[PDB]
Amino acid sequence: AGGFVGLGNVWRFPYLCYKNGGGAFLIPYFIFLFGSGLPVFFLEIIIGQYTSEGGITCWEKICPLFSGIGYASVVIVSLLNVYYIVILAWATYYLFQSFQKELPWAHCNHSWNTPHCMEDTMRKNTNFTSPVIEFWERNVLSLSPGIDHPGSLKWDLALCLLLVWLVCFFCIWKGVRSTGKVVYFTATFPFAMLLVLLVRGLTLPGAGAGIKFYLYPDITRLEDPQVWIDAGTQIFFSYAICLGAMTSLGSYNKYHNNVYRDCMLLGCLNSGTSFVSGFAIFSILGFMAQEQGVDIADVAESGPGLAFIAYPKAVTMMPLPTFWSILFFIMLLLLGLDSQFVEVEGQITSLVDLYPSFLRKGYRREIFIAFVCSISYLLGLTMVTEGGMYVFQLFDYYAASGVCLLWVAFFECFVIAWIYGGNRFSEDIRDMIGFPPGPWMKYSWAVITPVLCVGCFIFSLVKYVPLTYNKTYVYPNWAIGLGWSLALSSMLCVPLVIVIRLCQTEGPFLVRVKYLLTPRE
Amino acid sequence: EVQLVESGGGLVKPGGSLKLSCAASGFTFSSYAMSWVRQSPEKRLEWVAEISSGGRYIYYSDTVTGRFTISRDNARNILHLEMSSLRSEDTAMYYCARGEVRQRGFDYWGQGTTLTVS
Amino acid sequence: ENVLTQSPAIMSTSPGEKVTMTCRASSSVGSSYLHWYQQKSGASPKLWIYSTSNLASGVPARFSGSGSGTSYSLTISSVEAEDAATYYCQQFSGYPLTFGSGTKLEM
Ligand SMILES: N=C(N)NCC(=O)O
Ligand SMILES: [Cl-]
Repeated sequence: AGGFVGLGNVWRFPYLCYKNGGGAFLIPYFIFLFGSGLPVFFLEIIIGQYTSEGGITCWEKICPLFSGIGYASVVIVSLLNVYYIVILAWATYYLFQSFQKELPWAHCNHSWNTPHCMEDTMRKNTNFTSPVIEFWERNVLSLSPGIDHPGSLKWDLALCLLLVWLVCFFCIWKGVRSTGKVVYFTATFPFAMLLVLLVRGLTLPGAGAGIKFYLYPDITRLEDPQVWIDAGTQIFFSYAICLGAMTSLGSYNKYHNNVYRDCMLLGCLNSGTSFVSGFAIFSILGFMAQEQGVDIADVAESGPGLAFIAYPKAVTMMPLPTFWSILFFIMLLLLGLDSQFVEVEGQITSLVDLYPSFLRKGYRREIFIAFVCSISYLLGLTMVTEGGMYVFQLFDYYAASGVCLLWVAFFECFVIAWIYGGNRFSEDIRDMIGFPPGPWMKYSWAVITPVLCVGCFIFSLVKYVPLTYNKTYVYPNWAIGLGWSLALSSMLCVPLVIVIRLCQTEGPFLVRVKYLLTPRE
Repeated sequence: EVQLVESGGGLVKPGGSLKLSCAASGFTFSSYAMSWVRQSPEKRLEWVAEISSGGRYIYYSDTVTGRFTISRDNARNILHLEMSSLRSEDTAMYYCARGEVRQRGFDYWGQGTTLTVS
Repeated sequence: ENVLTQSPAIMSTSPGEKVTMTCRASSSVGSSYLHWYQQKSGASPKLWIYSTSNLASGVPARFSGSGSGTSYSLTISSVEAEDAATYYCQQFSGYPLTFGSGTKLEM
């Protein structure tokens, strides 16, 4: 299935790895991968099949009290769909800029370029700046000095967001998806371009340095909480778990297949292509270090812009750079567009199933899809302004990643493992797929996953360190509060639902608890 | 898993009722699904019913869907099969088998008890 | 019910000679959901082959299994004196479980 490769792999993993110093990210990344990553991904898919309904309705058949998990999930996809599409706007802008005789980021001789620029080759023939980096910052981004200075709304980027959103609306409205012969090209094209990029990176005259930085752990980094949540939550983000889409995916259709084998096959492959595409990014960074005569830790931005700094450099050192630059962004667009369709479609399905009486009562569903895209487009405008990067960084860290995913993951395992009961869950899976989860799955939900999620959460709070764009910009206090509001918007679902249903139920307290703990309500 | 032993077999008449039992030992009876298999005097094997590990899912053969009731006692580690409308064709030897994993089949079989409805 | 039919009900065999019995299903059966059981005269059946290719704990490597979809069979490299027994094919894909007619090796 195409949704198990995406911008989480080719854009999110390399930047987080680079931000956390590289090889020290891989220790907590693998620990969560098997400890919680795969076991939770199997858990969600079973829930969807077991009920054969949306991510919100299923919990009614498992533990009515904790139905808020479904609400917590649907809000997460709503926030994710707002800022994830912004990456397609940057790719769209790059693609149009690629339709030129010479790529603008190859050299710095234009009006938007600083007087401090020095070409990489001549930089080692001061506080010089590479043309590639400042093209991203000044031309594509026009970075503001801080989040407190929104600046002007970039009209060019606003049109790019409109173009991608329009494509999403028509595709969703008309149900356009890869089902025919085009599936071979759509699925194969990401891996074909990534192999060429990977080969280009390794063959660079300084690839070796980058791959050592990528793989050798600085174990003194593991004494900081940041790398544990960043690594652990990246597993949840990249698997699209805790979003409720996987529950909807299972309910859509599943039969005559071993779900256990499929989930491990999908989950190992999704993680493999992140690790594999890590070499490509770091290999390029290694070469940029020696060419620029600076540390590998400082060559590029320690943020979402890494993918828009490294890969554009790689395409510049290939025969006919324009040809490969075009192919890259029509692979960053198609790989990200298919993902956007799945989560926009899932969000629409999740929302209509709550109020089918009015929205799903007729043709209003078409109007609802336009409304969802419209409001999302307006929300995305905040991240298109000159200071939009700080908003985008804030959204990525908090809106649909970080503690919020841990919050959802902990309750999902806890409810099934202890409240619903592990034995009953294993009993269900026996009926569905014929064999029990086994000790690895049973203990992971019961012990490993709750402990890891809880441990990271406490370890963060005890050793709290505030978010910072790149590695030098400190967010203001109000900005941090806004970020926590986005994360709390999903976490607060579970407690809010619990109290609402405890109040909306008749009888003494204990009767209400017993009634809402028993499934099938 | 070492021992599975059936008991309770005997002679009855048409339209009668009987309760078959199968004690289990050597393994955690609660965590393994149990099934009943029937072997007619012609040596033909016929499936009767199966009960999940926890007893929440119970299934019956078409011939005994509305006549036989399957139950288990996890605390006592004993498997029970109840017949209420035994017919003339119900005479056979009954075996209790462990069927936890569908992809692996019945790992172990009991000694079995003969039932006749003469 | 997913009726399972075994063609060679009776197979007279001499020691050393290889034999093979074919089990046919009236409906689609998964590869992992078909198993073979051996039953010796006056004894309860014992699992022999599962997943259509995997040998049980006690069955020697002498036996092997093959098949998929709607036709399944197992073969014996060299029938020994201890191989004289009745073999039944069973399907687990559908829940109204059905056992094959059974093929009895009389020698
Ligand atoms: N949209 C998601 N939640 N995941 C896609 C990815 O793997 O980046
Ligand atoms: Cl990943």
